[PDB]
Order: sequence, then C-alpha cells, then structure tokens
Amino acid sequence: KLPPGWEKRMSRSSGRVYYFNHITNASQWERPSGNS
Amino acid sequence: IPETPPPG
Repeated sequence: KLPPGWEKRMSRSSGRVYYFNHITNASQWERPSGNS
Repeated sequence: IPETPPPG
C-alpha cells in the first residue's frame, strides 16, 4: 500500500530504509511508514 | 543498483 515506485532494501548501517524511487531514480534514507 | 546509502 506504499508507492509502487519503491525499491526495497534496508540500510544495515544507521538503521534506515533506503527505499529508492526508480521514477526519478533516487535512494531515500527514509522510512515512509515510520519516523526512524 | 540501489543498495546501502550510508556514505551519502
């Protein structure tokens, strides 16, 4: 139920969802379903 | 390929 433009893998480093939108093609540090 | 951002 999240954006179909999502590329899903976890950032094992700081604890981030690198969730990459292959529309413009950019990796978000972020979690859209959370805050941290 | 997109995986594992930390340095950026």
